Amino acid sequence: LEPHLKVTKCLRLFNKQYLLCVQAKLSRPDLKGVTEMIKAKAILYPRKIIGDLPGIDVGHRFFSRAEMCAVGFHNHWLNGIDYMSMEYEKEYSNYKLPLAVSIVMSGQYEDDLDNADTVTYTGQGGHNLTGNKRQIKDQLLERGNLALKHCCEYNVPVRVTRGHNCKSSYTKRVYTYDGLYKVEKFWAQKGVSGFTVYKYRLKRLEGQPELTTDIEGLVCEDISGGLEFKGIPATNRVDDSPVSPTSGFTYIKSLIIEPNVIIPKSSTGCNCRGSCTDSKKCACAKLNGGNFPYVDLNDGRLIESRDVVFECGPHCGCGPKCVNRTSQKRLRFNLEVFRSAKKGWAVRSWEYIPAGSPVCEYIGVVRRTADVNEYIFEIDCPEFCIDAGSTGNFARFINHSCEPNLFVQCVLSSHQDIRLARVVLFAADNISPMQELTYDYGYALDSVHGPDGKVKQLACYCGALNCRKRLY
Amino acid sequence: KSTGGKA
DNA sequence: GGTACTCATCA
DNA sequence: TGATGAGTACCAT
Ligand SMILES: Nc1ncnc2c1ncn2[C@@H]1O[C@H](CSCC[C@H](N)C(=O)O)[C@@H](O)[C@H]1O
Ligand SMILES: [Zn+2]
Ligand SMILES: [Zn+2]
Ligand SMILES: [Zn+2]
Ligand SMILES: [Zn+2]
Repeated sequence: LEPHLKVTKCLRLFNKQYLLCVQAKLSRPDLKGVTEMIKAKAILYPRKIIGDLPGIDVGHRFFSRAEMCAVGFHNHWLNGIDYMSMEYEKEYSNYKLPLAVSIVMSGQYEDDLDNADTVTYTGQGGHNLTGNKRQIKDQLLERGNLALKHCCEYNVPVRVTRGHNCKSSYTKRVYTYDGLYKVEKFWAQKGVSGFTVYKYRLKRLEGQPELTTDIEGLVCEDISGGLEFKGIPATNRVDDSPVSPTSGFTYIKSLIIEPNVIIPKSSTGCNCRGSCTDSKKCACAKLNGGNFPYVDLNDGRLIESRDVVFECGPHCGCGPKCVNRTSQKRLRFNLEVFRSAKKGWAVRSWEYIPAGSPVCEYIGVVRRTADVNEYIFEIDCPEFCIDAGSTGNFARFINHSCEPNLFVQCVLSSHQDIRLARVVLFAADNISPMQELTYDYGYALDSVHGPDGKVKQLACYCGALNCRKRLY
Repeated sequence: KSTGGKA
């Protein structure tokens, strides 16, 4: 309903289409995804907008030019300048069209000069897309150049987005929306290559969050035993009085099954060699409905949520590299546990997490529900639960949010008993560094009773704009 | 932390 | 109807 | 590091 959630949803839909196109092995699956969105009339803002788009805050990180197209934020996958054409003339009759609404600075034009609050942005045209990427003929005062000129003449602000190189395992580039700028002035001159360029001097508008530039409180060098492939440091910056989250808790990477919990019969598995690629041969694919739920991208990404995912298991002929073993693989990301202000322990990531990437299985002691605090995950896809009260992996440190960036996916691999499914946290969204990882616990309101009939309640502090204010 | 699920 | 244009993306 | 890539924007050899 609320604009941020509408944006979130639109971006999830685009991610789904993208990964489907990657799986279908199409060229430029990023662009194909957008084409799918256009076909489905699923572009969130299908008409041009001057100023801010609801739900896209200053600082918003886009993970591709295509994502910007999918939301309607910037409608060309290539062009630096997006503008209202003469089609908008009647709607904006007090302005002269064309009018620019959004530009992208990606450091591709040799005459661009970036000074943060102040920018000198080269017009479009006469630019080599490839090779040396230099100017190769004169520019003209038309199209985007004319559009920016009209912006200057009418005091119409332009959204400005910067490309940034990333040294990340999976994300090469990111685009940050940096707020509105005015076109202060513009002129023509010879560029550094000797051809005419138009130059647009832009000044960031007041009233916006400051442009941002880009070991402390350490309590534990690694909450895992050295067990996780990547260490998980813990910090308390909130309290002197710095006990570590591991106290009273022992880290395990594997489920422990209680005596009174029954171990289901093992699944038969598939007969593929090496890796499972063909949905015809592979029985595990057949279990998934005739298709692989994971795509082989960035070490494996879930295409979309399901009632249950059927992974290759102990008896499958495939080795550990199989893409249908995606959630079984080692921790892919550098994470941190940190003391929050009033949720206690929290987890965040130090690197980018692509949507569909596994974050972790919820590991603990599998107990019968009848035989049983805060760290119990009921398995429902309820007879059984995972008790991470005293022992488990890092999953138990992940907080609830009413607007989560993770989701829970039931996975079967070693057996076919949905009662005892593996519980795996996957990224629902593309996640940026230092963003807290959260999922929706989904306790129904007024769930726990004392009971004198008295409703025992817990206040929620996810800070989300649509918080419903209660865990239960 | 129970609920989930997306056929 | 036709097509020049285009601050990506990836092997 | 080349070769595509696709949706328009405006023209209408
Ligand atoms: N959104 C939220 N607001 C307030 N407390 C929260 C919360 N999400 C989780 N918690 C707290 O964390 C517990 C879930 S276990 C999550 C880890 C916890 N922060 C810890 O320190 O170990 C809940 O019982 C609740 O007390
Ligand atoms: Zn396999
Ligand atoms: Zn197989
Ligand atoms: Zn298998
Ligand atoms: Zn909340």
